[PDB]
Amino acid sequence: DKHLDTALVNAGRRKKYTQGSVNSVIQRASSLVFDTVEAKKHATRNRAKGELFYGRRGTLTHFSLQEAMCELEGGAGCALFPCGAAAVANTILAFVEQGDHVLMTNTAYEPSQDFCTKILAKLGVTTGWFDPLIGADIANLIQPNTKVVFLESPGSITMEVHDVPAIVAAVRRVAPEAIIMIDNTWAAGVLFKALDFGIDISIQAATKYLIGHSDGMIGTAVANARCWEQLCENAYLMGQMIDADTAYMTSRGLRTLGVRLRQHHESSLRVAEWLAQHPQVARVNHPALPGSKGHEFWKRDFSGSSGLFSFVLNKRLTDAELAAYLDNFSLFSMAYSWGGFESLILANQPEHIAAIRPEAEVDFSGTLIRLHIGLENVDDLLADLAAGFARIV
Amino acid sequence: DKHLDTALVNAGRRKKYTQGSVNSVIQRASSLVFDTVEAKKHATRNRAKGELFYGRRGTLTHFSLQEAMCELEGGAGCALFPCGAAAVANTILAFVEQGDHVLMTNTAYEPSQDFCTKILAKLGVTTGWFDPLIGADIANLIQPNTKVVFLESPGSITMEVHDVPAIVAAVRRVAPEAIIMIDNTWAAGVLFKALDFGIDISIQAATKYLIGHSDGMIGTAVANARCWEQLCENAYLMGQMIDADTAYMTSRGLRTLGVRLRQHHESSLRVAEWLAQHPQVARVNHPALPGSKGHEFWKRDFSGSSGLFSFVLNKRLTDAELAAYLDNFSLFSMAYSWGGFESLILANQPEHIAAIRPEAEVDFSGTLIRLHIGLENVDDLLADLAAGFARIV
Amino acid sequence: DKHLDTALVNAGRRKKYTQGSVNSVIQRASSLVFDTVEAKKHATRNRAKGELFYGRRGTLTHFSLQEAMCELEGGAGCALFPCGAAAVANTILAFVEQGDHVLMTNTAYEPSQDFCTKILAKLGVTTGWFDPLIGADIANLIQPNTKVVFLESPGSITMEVHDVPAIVAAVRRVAPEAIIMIDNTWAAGVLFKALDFGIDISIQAATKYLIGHSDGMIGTAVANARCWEQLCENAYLMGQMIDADTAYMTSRGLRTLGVRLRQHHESSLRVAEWLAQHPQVARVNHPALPGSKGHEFWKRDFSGSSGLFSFVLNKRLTDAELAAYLDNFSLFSMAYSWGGFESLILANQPEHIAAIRPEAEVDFSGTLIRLHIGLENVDDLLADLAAGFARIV
Amino acid sequence: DKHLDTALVNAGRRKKYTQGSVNSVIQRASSLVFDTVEAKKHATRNRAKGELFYGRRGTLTHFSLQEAMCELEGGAGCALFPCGAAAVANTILAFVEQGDHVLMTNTAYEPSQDFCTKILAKLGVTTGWFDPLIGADIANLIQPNTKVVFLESPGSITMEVHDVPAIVAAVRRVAPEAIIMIDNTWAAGVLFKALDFGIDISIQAATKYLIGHSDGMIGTAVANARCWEQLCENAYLMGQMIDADTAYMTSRGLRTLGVRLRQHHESSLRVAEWLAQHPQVARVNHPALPGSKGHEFWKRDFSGSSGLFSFVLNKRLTDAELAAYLDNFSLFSMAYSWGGFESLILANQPEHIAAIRPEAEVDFSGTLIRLHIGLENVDDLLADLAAGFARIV
Ligand SMILES: *Cc1c(COP(=O)(O)O)cnc(C)c1O
Ligand SMILES: *Cc1c(COP(=O)(O)O)cnc(C)c1O
Ligand SMILES: *Cc1c(COP(=O)(O)O)cnc(C)c1O
Ligand SMILES: *Cc1c(COP(=O)(O)O)cnc(C)c1O
Repeated sequence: DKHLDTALVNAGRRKKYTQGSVNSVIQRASSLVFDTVEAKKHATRNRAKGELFYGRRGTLTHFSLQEAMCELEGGAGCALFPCGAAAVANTILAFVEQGDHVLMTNTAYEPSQDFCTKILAKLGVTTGWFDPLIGADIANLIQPNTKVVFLESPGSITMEVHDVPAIVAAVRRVAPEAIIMIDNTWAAGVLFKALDFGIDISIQAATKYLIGHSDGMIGTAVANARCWEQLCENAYLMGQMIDADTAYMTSRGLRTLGVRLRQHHESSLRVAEWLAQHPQVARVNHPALPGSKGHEFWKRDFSGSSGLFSFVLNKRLTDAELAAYLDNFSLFSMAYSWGGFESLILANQPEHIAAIRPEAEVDFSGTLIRLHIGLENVDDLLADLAAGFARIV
Repeated sequence: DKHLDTALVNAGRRKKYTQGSVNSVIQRASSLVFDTVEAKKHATRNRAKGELFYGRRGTLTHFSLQEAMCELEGGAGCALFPCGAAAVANTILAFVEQGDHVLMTNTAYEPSQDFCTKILAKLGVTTGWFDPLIGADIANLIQPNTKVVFLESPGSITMEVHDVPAIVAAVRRVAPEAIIMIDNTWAAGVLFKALDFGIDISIQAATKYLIGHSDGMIGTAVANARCWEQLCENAYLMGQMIDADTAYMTSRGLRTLGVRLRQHHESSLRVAEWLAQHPQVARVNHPALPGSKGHEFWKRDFSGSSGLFSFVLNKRLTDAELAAYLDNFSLFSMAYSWGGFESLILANQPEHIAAIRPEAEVDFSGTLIRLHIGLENVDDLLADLAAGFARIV
Repeated sequence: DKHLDTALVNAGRRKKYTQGSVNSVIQRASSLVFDTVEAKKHATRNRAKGELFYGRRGTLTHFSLQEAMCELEGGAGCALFPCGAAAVANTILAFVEQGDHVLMTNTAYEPSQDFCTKILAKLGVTTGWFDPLIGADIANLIQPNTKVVFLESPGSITMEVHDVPAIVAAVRRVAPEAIIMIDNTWAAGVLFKALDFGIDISIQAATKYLIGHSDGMIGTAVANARCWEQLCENAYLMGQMIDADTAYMTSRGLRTLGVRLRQHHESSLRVAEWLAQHPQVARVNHPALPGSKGHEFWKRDFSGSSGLFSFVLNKRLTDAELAAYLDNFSLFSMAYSWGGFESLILANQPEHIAAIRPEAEVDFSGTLIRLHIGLENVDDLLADLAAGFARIV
Repeated sequence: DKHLDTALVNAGRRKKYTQGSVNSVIQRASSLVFDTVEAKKHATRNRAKGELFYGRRGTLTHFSLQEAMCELEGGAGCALFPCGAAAVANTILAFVEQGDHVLMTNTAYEPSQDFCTKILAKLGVTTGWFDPLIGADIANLIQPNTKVVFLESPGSITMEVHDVPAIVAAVRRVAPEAIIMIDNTWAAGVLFKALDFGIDISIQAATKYLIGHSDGMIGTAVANARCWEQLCENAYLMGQMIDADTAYMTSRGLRTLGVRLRQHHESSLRVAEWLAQHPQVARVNHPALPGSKGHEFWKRDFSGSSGLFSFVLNKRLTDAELAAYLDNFSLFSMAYSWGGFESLILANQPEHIAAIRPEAEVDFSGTLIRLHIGLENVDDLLADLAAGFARIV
């Protein structure tokens, strides 16, 4: 959108929430006071509709964020969660019952898989898997009991991009009433407009790019009108909420999301292009890089890139080589999470990736390195990476 | 304990968390940085044991609170949640599988009931009910599939106190492996030492007295050694956590919990004694008041009282009488939640209470008024209540 | 007042600030938005009168605290500062110019003295000193150019209590238009109602008991109608303000100030009475203890005590004894500040105190110990002190 | 510098402050605990050198920000203040005494001027004024008692850029030991490396671009080695500090300062170039625009631009036209401050500016419009300005 940046600056900022400041007020509250019985009745009737009722439903600060998220992702409502993993687990749980079946991409975030295999399984809900590029063939995996189809594009760690139009079309042909979900964290909800593709719910670890500074955790799930009420009421029955201050900080992160993502795109594509020419690199998994799995879909369906990608080295590094490589970076830091201002580096052994690719086998044998490209000078990052290569040459 | 106040002041405050200040540092984080591969391996091995690993597991701020809660309630570990309702729902969920049965007091908090009837039911887990005074007779309700027995003493709104020794003994005679849980919010975890009575897990809406100021929401669940790992790992698979700042504010609330509770006890018992003599009052439900349901158990099993209690008026007030009464209080405010510094008032119609007392019928027909007695001058509160009575005489 | 606890719970909490919650909202702002030119003009006219104008003047959060402090201390306005030392320095500075003279108690807080001797002096403002028990004889020290009379009752460290009625009556006889100020931190502004005694400005380190938890730092100055505009505008010209969050935490602290102070009073008076009987104690300096300097004025003029006081040992400790004593306490900690939930201990040799008693000597030769008595169980604190005495006997 | 973005991401982030997280911990404290007498002595000796001593000196959070600011601005120390106006007032005050003279640019921020004329003057410190383009001719205004030369480049509102090399060389010829200060807020301390030009102290309203989101208020002053101790100790005697949380939020703001400033530069230069072509615009005052006063010094001496500038309309608006223009913008808002993510607009008549140009007249007669260009899509901002022009044509 030629207006995305204006939208990011303004989303959620209504006078009833800001009360004269630029940002929403921070309203910290469990108790919300009813001046009269009539006010209490009105609040009770509208307790899920943005009238102050009880802190577990939200205060003005949450309502402001919810409105911002619905504007930006084009949904009827936005559920809030203590983190991304809580958003995934509780959004799925909100729509499954015993005897149901979940069809999930085998490139899904590992905690999302483990929720399915270790929590859903014991509650009489089964989970099947599909390859991220299955396209229309996903119709062959839809079972009569399949209630949820769970997408994640690009995939975790390995970055494969779905053909969402093909998947959604097939799904709607066989099971039109299915709930289609996507973990849209990589796109920060704004580089891939999931609800415009017929997906029902767009889930985010707002922890990542929305917070944008590695110092807050929160999950969001923006649902279309069809699914909102079931998502909202079942998530609430599980007590799912976020504190008002983190909600404020997520709204605040939105304001710089455009300038941040443009830099992450520029810098990470430059690094990926360099890696793709490098003699010590076997493969580069960057959706914006020509040749990456699902790249043509990224070009067609996304409006940009973020800064997280991965590449495969020429060999499965030993523990000793991993230390010489990873321990001595000057700018990249080893840590989980991503989407912040700093660059991060992590290693995944191929066998370990195989272990979180259910009913599939990986097609590489070198150590996989996942990079988050932050806001540092890109030439300094390249020098850091080159020093890393020299330590394992 | 003659040392409870010293314990409250000091619990959780170790140098590794406070780093020279009186209170723990606030460490806001998703990304936790591993300086070396060996540090990452050590953190991974100990990722549930208080080594910094990932923000979803906690930072130093969470670890400090967890240690404080385990010291005060005598547990092996403490799981953290976005609110009390999340603690209840996810602690139960952590121990049930399809085909299991939950036995819950029919005086349980309404959201706890609704979690059971609207979430568990659809996942192949059934829920039966028991009267809060069932004592040893609870053995007759234990089914072969009963995995969880859920206590709440005193009960929500109506304040009936369990005979926990009798309940636990019966349960251990019939189903020793059962998971016995209690919602110990009213006692703030410290006026009733649940794990000392053979209960497995003590759950709190820390939102209430631990936060103590009506401006933060958080749930806790402190488990014995038998149950800790299952609670911890399954809650984590559901993404359950609290933000670091609210964890800091819960630790901070602990420091004044003793002085606060002593005032709430004194003031509320005085109000209850006055109400018990009042011609417009049919019943007073205060566990510390002679004559209240389960009072003798409160005297035997609790080390004090908090400030929440209820009473029954002589009549079922109409909507109009409810407004004349509730709208014109000067000091009491109408709001949900409790456990703060201010006094609160809410009305519950008898028919409404009947509706949240499954497989039971209430034994009163007047409107029930629930009072939270805060830190105001008690004589001013009495004058406010007297003015209320005059408006409906 | 028989309503002070009700006032503490309710002060500053108007709907325009709370907007539905129990506590005021936290409005973080520099920019405050004017919808129209007319709105901008109105805000400009009322920029010192609680209309949103610019964050340096305050937001809703500051206005709420300002109203609370004016209600509790009975003033026309309350200026806010980054800490207590800033409140003292800038409140004095607001009322002086080259050629003026300040008359200050020689028991004033050491940073207050240093502000006078190291900042004011080179700006052409002289400072004279008086003994805290001077009473009516202060009239003899008033010079033609005396502009400010600065009180601190009880005094720092040595705890001498002024005869404020005698001092004020004498000042008003000679210099009726003098600006009489007090550092009222020990009373937390509520145990001694300074403005009711004819003092013009009551200054506090809200850092201490108002915050109550040893984390936030903030200064306040509550002025009568005669002095408010000059205080407000001149402090504003020095850019003095506090952040919105600390202002929120100060308002929040007020709510438990009554229950906290009653415990600090009860426990510190007990400790003082015990020390007074102890053979290793030469003197106890506690305003509430009979025999302490100015005790009779404390009993007449205050409505209670806080928890800070000092005592003099029966000997001068050697450096080895100071370490053996101080290094090995179990519950008392060595730190500056006070007014929190935990107990603190510091030591000073007589000549250290003499060096901060301008134009005076000290009347003791033993080591002085300053104690802050927190919220721990008092018998535990007594055992800690007894163990310390045994280490130096 | 080709490393400025890497420096912004990493400045101040040492392990002793971050303790495992990406950002520094937030250590809220007044009291800082000494485990032993020897530890207390060590902290005392190093109380201005980054050892924990007392919260008025700072905690780990402040130390981290101080180190970041010294690295980025190339100074020996950084003093912290509650807002920019406090930093200006207290940094000047730290270096003057009765009989001294201050020489200030007549384009200085109005509160800075008012501090000089309304506070300093009655303390025996005189202030003289100079035109911002005076250059080497400032030598003729240096008096025997001139102690401080105060620069502000670009100037407030009218944006004139000094020739700092010429000014500094002239001052050093006549008064080599003068204290040369600059309010470097517009450059955010990084677009103009003041200390590299021989300026002694670089002051900022960190409120503006460092915070970057219009919420926090904070002042900073970075001094060279010659001036640091006097600045530090005299600001400390006035109690000047910032709260730990705002210090954290300032460090956090640094991380996105590069990506934000590049957008503000690009967008504001585009708007300025467009306004310069517009028939309703008489003049554009933007340091980066050719023809603007001192533009050539901006191009030589700065490494970029921020987003604040002004322009002069082709006529003097009537009051009716001012309302029609200002009241009806869709994206630009009327508010004070700047440096955030959103665009702002204010107006001043020529005589308003003349009244804050001491000893000078203004050289324009049209209404002056000050714009802050935020992060919105620039074509949307242009359309908003075009619609405004149509309302007054
Ligand atoms: C990081 C991650 C999550 C987890 O969110 P948390 O806030 O860390 O619980 C979920 N989905 C994806 C794609 C992620 O990368
Ligand atoms: C208030 C309440 C809860 C709910 O906790 P929230 O933090 O409000 O979700 C749970 N149990 C009891 C007994 C309660 O009163
Ligand atoms: C604490 C103290 C101060 C200074 O307050 P800070 O907030 O630490 O700057 C002022 N007066 C008294 C009496 C104090 O004890
Ligand atoms: C904003 C402003 C200041 C004052 O800063 P505050 O934080 O608002 O007190 C100082 N100098 C300049 C140039 C300013 O624009």
